[PDB]
Amino acid sequence: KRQHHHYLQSTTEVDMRYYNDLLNPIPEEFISVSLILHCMVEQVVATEEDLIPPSLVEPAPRADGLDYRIAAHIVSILPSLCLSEKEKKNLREIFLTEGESESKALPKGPLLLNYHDAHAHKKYALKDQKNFDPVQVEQEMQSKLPLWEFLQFPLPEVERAFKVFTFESLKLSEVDEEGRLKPTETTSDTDVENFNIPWDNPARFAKLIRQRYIHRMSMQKAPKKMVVEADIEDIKKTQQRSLMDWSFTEYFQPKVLLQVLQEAHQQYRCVDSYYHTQDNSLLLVFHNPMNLQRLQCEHWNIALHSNVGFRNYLELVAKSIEFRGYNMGDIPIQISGTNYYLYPSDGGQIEVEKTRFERGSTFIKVKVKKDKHNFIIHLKDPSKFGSFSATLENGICLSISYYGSNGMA
Amino acid sequence: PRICMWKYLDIHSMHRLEKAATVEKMREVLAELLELGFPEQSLRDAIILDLFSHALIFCRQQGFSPEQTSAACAMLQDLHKACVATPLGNVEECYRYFTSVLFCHGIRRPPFSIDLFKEEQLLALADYVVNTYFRHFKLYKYVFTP
Amino acid sequence: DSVERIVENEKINAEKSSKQKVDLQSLPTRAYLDQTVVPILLQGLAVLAKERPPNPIEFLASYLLKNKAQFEDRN
Amino acid sequence: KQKVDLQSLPTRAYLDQTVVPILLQGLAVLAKERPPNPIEFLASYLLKNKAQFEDRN
Amino acid sequence: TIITNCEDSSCCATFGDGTSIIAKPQGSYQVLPPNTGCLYIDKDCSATYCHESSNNLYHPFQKREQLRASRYIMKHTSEVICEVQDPEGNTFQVMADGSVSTTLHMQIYGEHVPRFFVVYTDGSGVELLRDSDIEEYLSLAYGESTTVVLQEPVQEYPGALSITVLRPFHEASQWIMKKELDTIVPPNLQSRSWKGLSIGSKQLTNIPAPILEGPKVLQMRQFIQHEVIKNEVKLKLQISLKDYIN
Repeated sequence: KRQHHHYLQSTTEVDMRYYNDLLNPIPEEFISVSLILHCMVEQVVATEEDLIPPSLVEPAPRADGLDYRIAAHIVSILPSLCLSEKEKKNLREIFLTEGESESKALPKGPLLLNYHDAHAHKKYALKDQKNFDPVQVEQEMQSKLPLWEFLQFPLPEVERAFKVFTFESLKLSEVDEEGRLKPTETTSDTDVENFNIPWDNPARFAKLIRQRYIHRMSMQKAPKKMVVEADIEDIKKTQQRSLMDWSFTEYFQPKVLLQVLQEAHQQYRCVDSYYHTQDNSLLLVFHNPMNLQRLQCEHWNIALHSNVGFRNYLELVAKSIEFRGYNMGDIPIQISGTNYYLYPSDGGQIEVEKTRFERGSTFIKVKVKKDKHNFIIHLKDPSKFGSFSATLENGICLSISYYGSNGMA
Repeated sequence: PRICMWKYLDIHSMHRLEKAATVEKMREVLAELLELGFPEQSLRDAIILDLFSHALIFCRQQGFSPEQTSAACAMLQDLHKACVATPLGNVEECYRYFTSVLFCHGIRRPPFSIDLFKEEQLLALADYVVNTYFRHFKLYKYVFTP
Repeated sequence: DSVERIVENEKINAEKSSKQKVDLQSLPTRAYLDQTVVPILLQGLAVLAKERPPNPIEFLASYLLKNKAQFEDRN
Repeated sequence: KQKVDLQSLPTRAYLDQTVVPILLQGLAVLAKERPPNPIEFLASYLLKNKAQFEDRN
Repeated sequence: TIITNCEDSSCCATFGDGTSIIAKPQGSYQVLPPNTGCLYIDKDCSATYCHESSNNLYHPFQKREQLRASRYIMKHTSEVICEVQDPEGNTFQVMADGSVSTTLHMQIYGEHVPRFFVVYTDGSGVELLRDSDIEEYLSLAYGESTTVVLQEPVQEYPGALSITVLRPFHEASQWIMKKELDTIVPPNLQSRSWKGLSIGSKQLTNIPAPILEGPKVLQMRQFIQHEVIKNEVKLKLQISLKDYIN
C-alpha cells in the first residue's frame, strides 16, 4: 500500500457551430477525414480564443455604402429580366463580387487530370467555394503523415537496368515460421552485407569480398601475391527476385506520388526503403512478408497506467512497474490484442484482430479484402453482438445483422 | 464616418442571435433586441425586422468574425437613418458618405479606422450594395420619409 | 390506411434519430463520426490544449476511456 | 521536439505536432471500419500506434 | 432509382455509379458492384462474395480470372465466421474465438505482387509496373468506345514506347443520376428545330456511350513501355560489373 500510494504521487453540449460552418457549404462526397479533423482543431482554437463561429456573423463595410444580404437576394433575383447580351455581368461584376470578378480564362474544369490525382478533381467540383479551400486543407493535413518523410529523405539503358537489378538484389522484410515479423537484427558484422548491393555501390561490395576472403585466410591460418578477384556467382547470389516482367513505368508528380503512396500503404503492411547512391534516389517496396502457410501474426499487450486501487494495483500494475498514472477511479486499463493476416493465393486479404479488455469486453474483428472491397464482421463477447458491415471500392457502406438493427443477441 | 463596432448590438445580443439557429426564433430575438413592435401592427417595423433577419441569414451563409457582425449591423442602421433622414432624393450623398465610412474600417490607421476586414469581402459588398438598395431606394423612401 | 401509418412512422423516425448500432455502421463518414466520437474528441482536445501534458496521446486515450460513458449512454 | 517547448507552442501547433498525425489515421480507420465501440476502438488505436508517432519526435 | 415488382414485391435499387442491390421478400439480398464482384446475403445474414465477373464478356485473360476466382463465405451466427478456398487449394478458416487455421529460392508473388517505387530528390517518382497488370488495363481501355488510347515511339528513348489513355469523366457528382428517358414527350408533339426479371448475370448492354464531342474533363493515365531486358544483356552487364570490381 505504501508503494501504491507513492506510485500515485509520481452540460455535455459541445460547441459545434464552428465545425458545422466549415463543412455545411461542402458536399459530403468530398468531406474527407482530414477535412473533418482540421475543423475539429479550428473549433478548439476558436473556443479557447473565443473566436465566434464564422457563419452567424455580418462583416466588412462599404465604399459605396450599405449592409450585407439583399443582393444575395438580387444576385439571385437578377437573372430573370428584360433583354440583350451586355449588362448582366457588368451588373454581375458590379453586382457579383469584384473578388469573384476574377474570372480566369476558363481553366477551371476543362483540364487533364491524372488517373491518381483525386485532389485536382475535388478542386474543380469545389471551384466555386469561397474563403475556404478544402483541397489545400486536405493536402496540409496529409503532409503530417509519416509517408511524407519518404518524399523528403535526407541527402549526404544501363542506369535503368542497374535500378531494376538493385530491386532484385534487395532483401525485404521476412517473417518467421510462426508469422511474427523478423526484427531487423542490429548485429555489427551481418549488417554490412545488406547495404552492399553490387548493382548500386560495387566499391562496398568489392570490400565485402575482400573482408570475406581475409577472414577465410584467418580461419585457415590458425594452427604468391593474393589477387582478390570477384566472380559472376558473387554477383548472382545477391539476386533475390526477378523483375523481367516489369517493363511498364508510370511517372508521378510530388503531389500525385503522395496519393499513390497512401493508397499502397492501406494495401501493404511492410514498407522497405533503400537509398540508391548513384542518383540519390530512394527505393521503396510495398510488400507483405509471409510464411509457408501464408500467415502474418502480430501480438501486442499494453497496460495503460492508472490510479488503480489497492486491489487493481497489485494484480496488473504491480508487476509492470517492478512511471506516470492517469485518473480512472480504480479501473485498470490493460489492453491485449492479437492480429492475424491471411493472404490466399487469389490476391485477397483476411485481417483478423482480437482485442480483449482485462476488465471489460472482448472484441473480435474479421476483415476480408478482395477486389478493393472490404467485408467486415464485428463480434463482442464470443456471441452477444453480431453484425456484418461492408465498404465497397466506390465508398458505399453496408450494414446488416441477424439480431436486428441493434445487433444484440 | 466612425467605427461602428458594438454600437447597436453588443457581444451578448450577438451571442443570443447565434444560439438562435432557426430563422423564426432569430427573427423573434432581433425584434426583441431592436425594440421593434409586433410586425402585424406596423409595416415599417416588419420591413426593418425582415431586412435585419435576412441580413443575418446570408451573413451566416458566408462566415466571418463577431466584431464584423456588430460593425455591419450598426453601419446598416446608420445608413438607413441617413437615407430616411430627409425626404429629398439623396442617393449619391449617402453613397459618398458611406464610401468615406468604409475607409474607417477597411484600412488600418487608428483611431479613425481599424483593419478588421479583407479586400475580397469589401468588394463583395460593393457588389451586393450597389446591386440592391439604391435600386430599391424609392421603396424605403416612400415608407420612411414624410 | 397503410399510407397513413407509414406517414406516422416517418414522423416518428424524423422525431427520433435511429441510434441503433447496426444503423450506425452504415451512416456516412461525417454522420457516423458526428454521432459517435466528435463531441468527446473535441472535449478531449480542449482539455489537452488547456493542460498540455508531455504525454499527449496517452492523455487523450485516457480521457476517451474515462469519459466514454458520458457520450455512449446519452445516445 | 522537446516536451518542454511543445507546451509553449500555440494550440494549433501543439495539436498538429502531438496528436493530429495519429488521430488522422485513427479516425480514418474508424470511419472505414466502424466497429460497434467507436470511442474504445479509437482509444485502443491511439495506445497501440503511439510508438509510431512518439518515436518520430 | 427503384425498380420493384408489384406481385412478389422484389425490388432493385441502383445508384449513380451503377451499383445495383436487389432485395427479396424472404430476406435475401444481392449487391452488384459496377466493375467486378458479386455479394450475396442469405436469409440468415450469411455473406458470400464472388470475384467471378457477372458479365460474360470475352476477356483474353480467362486464365488470370481463374487464378483470382474464390468464394468468401462469411457468417456472424456460426462458429466458423470466415472460410475461403484459393485456386491453389489452401483452405483458410477463422473461428469465432479469433483463432485462425490454414489447411494446405526465387520469390514468387502470383497476385500478391509488391509495388516498387523510385523516389527522386524533387518529390516526383516512378513506379515499376508488371506487364500483365498493364495489358489487362489496356485491354479494358480498347474495349470502351469512349476511351482513346494513344501510342507513338519516344522521340528520345530508343525502343521504348509510351502508352497514353484518355477517358471522359463527369464534370459533377458521380452520384447524380440520369433518367432512362431524357424526354417523355411524344416524338411528334415535340416542336422540331421485356425479358424476365432474371436477377442473374444479365449482360448490362452498355449502349456505346454517346460520343462526347469535347467532354469537359478527360481522365488521363500515361505509361512508359521500355524494351524488356534479356538474359544476354543481363549476363553482359554482369561480366562488365565483374571486370569493374576486379
